Amino acid sequence: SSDSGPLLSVFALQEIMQKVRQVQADYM
Amino acid sequence: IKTTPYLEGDVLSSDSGPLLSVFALQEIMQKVRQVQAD
Amino acid sequence: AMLLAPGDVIKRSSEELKQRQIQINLIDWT
Amino acid sequence: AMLLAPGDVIKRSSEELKQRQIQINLIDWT
Amino acid sequence: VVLTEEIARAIESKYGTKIDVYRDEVPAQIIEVERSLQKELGISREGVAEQTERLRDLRRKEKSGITIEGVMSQKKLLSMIGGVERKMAPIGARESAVMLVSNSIKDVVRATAYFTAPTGDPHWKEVAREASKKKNILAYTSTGGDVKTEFLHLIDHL
Amino acid sequence: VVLTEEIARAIESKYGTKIDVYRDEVPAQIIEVERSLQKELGISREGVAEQTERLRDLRRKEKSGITIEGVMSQKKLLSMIGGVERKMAPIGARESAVMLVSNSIKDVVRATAYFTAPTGDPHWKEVAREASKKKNILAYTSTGGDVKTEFLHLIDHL
Amino acid sequence: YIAPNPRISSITLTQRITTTGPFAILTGSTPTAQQLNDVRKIYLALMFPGQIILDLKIDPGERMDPAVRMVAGVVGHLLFTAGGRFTNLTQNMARQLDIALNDYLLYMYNTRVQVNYGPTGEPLDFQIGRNQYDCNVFRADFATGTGYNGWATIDVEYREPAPYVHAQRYIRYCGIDSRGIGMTYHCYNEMLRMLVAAGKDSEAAYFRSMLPFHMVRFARINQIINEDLHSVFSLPDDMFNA
Amino acid sequence: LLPDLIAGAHQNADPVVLDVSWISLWFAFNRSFEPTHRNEMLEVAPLIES
Amino acid sequence: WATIDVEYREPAPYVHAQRYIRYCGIDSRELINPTTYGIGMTYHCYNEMLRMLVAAGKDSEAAYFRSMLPFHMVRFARINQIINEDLHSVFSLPDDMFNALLPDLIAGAHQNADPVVLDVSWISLWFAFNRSFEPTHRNEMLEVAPLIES
Amino acid sequence: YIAPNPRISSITLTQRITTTGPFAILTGSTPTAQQLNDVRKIYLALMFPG
Repeated sequence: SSDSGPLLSVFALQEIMQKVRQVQADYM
Repeated sequence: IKTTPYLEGDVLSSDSGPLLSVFALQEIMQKVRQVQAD
Repeated sequence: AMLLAPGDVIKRSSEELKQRQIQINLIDWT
Repeated sequence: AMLLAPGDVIKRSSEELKQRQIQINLIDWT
Repeated sequence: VVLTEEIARAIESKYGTKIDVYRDEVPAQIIEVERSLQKELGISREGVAEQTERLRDLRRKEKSGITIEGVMSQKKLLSMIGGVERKMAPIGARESAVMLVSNSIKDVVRATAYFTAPTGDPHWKEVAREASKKKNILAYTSTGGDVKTEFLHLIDHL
Repeated sequence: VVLTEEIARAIESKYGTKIDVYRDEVPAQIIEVERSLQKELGISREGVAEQTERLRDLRRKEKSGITIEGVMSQKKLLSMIGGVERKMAPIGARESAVMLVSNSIKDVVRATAYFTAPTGDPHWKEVAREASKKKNILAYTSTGGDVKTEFLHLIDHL
Repeated sequence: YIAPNPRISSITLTQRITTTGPFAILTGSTPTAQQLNDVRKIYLALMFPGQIILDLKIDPGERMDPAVRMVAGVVGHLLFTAGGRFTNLTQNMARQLDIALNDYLLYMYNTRVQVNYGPTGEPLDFQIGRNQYDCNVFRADFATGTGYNGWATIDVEYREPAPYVHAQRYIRYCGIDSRGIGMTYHCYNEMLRMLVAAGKDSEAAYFRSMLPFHMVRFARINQIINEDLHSVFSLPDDMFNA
Repeated sequence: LLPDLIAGAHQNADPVVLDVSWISLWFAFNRSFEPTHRNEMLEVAPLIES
Repeated sequence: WATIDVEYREPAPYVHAQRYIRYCGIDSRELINPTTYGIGMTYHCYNEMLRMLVAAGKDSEAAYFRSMLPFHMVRFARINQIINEDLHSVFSLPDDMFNALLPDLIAGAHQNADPVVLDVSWISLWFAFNRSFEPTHRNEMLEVAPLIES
Repeated sequence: YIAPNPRISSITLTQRITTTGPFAILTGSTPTAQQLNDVRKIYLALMFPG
């Protein structure tokens, strides 16, 4: 399909925060 | 909060045992008894 | 770039358009 | 190194141990 | 058809002749290649074994009671196929530099060029005026006669 | 079975196909090798000679009154054998770093590790206790389920 | 006493023992009362740096796989602190840990790499890796403490006049303060440098993942000394320095 | 960045890793991006960062 | 063949035996594990042996030897380890006599303490290569010896 | 004294068809006490080469 800057920024930030939450799964 | 399990002979257990202060007293007293023990 | 063309010639040449894989938006005027 | 394992699981897996050519000392409790 | 894909790909390399391979469908006609044309094309020594074993399998099939005949020369094979290719045929990234051609009224803001011809559209006057109002636009016109060939030429060339 | 150990060792070195050698047992199927596959496998001239004397002895046998067929291609030979090897396979010094596993009580002085699981042994409680009395011992436990797979995996890894 | 990840001991053993090696063999073991008592002994030694020193329980009746001593030598370098202004180990124990790490760095069972030894037979007197990187630093020296958590990192400082006029010092482990996510320190970074030079990427990733547990545990211990233990019976500052 | 990665111990702001699947690589080759038109906010950005 | 087996590393504790021994080029310091070592490397003399045999066209013995190699390597690896570690003692023969052993034999007339010879049979050599020693645990009287010789 | 893995031992079963090989003389016998003493003192010489 198509893509754009704002939506893609929200996208990539969402997966970065997902990975960071996986990091803090060890953070009790 | 409970401590992580540690095996007791053949069966797992999770008891905290005696208090750390009491353990330190007994360890120091036994050590100095060994020092004097001759 | 994009282009605007009349609906009748689009309807007549739509086979060439799909053979060349171009995108089209059309409004049939009944 | 040496290992101590219960007699029942030694009896159940004695074919693998003899296939691997390991030494076993066992007491059967009848 | 020919007895192997190896020969078909080899003659694809030599000229580009797309020739099918027999897969036990019908009592059809089969071509085969002997030592002369094998030495001509330079097939590896492995494929001669495959072709000869297929030939002796057909021999066994015949003895169990389908047509097979062989080609001897390159000129005979050229007459046999009946076609000579045009060598290279490069393919570009896309068919045309124009990606989209439409008619909708909401796309006049984003459109960049327009061709005009006498048409029976209720909104052709409106879309033509709106496209002409722009400060820098690419307008083309018809001059009668055949419009389809002109538009096809323009859409290939633009 | 194949006519000679020379062909057997050649095909063993090329793939590792363990095909047996004819020793006059039964009226079975016999596989032989002709010029193309001889040139492929690169046998010395002595083995090809030997195969020839063997074939002519079989022709003499069938005139004096067992089925013999020859394979033409490597693809046909592979399909005829029905097996391809995986290479690799090195043999080590010993199977596991643990030489011995036991259950007696006399060897607790020399033992170094012990795995525990619910078992019906009259002396398991005892031996587990006197094994755990050590200051540095390697103890493992079961977590239910299939304990046999756990024990075998552990004894492979140790 | 809590594991870094709770309940991981009760999952199946085949999951936990992933592969082969000394660390893989060691993982999957479970402790008993003797090791629990020794662990709380270690923690008490950590809680009292200026009064408690440690040494090994060596007996002629020992017999076990060398991997346990090997891992102990590997991990005591990060766990204990030496040099700087206070020490927690004897010279003999530091020497034994150093020779154990020498044994580990020379232990090679997956891949064979080049080795360049030094003039003497001292432990760690060699150069390793595709790039020549010196491992002789981790040899124990109480003048600065290169091989332990006193290596080029501050550990004691002063903030405000204390209510007790002989205990002005603040004792901070790994240079961090309670008043931290993802922060590292010099000794740990150089240990990871050593391990990536040795090419032991399994335990490189293992320690890289295990960092936060170490950091939070040492922060908790730091808090325990700097808050709860402030009393009249604390050692005077001059005697602690001397 | 690269010498830090080959040294194996980062001192400053580290790069970021992400997860992809096997068929994603073939899909990445067989698809291609193509810019339609420039960003709406492209021209005015210097005022924002200033 | 084409290797060195004598090295003078450091001032060893027993000054009368400051020498180091390595068979087949295997270093003693690199401790190994029998399950993973001995595969993938070969030494010099064995390399000429195998190349000579495969040139001669013998193949059963070649396969047998190239398969049996890890047993040989683990045996002489442990042999190097035990000859360098355990047998170091004050009663070890000194470096001077060790240097002089070979010239004495090539001279044919002994003047000091001569070596000792033993007789063995043919099948014993094959059994020697088919078997290997493996140290279980160290000697009981190992660590206390310096008091005895003192 | 440890014995090697018996995966190599199939060579003596191959020797049935390949009877011409003098290798291993189709060994299936347990050695005697004097042979064990011989190999023991061979390995003693290996322990003490000089």
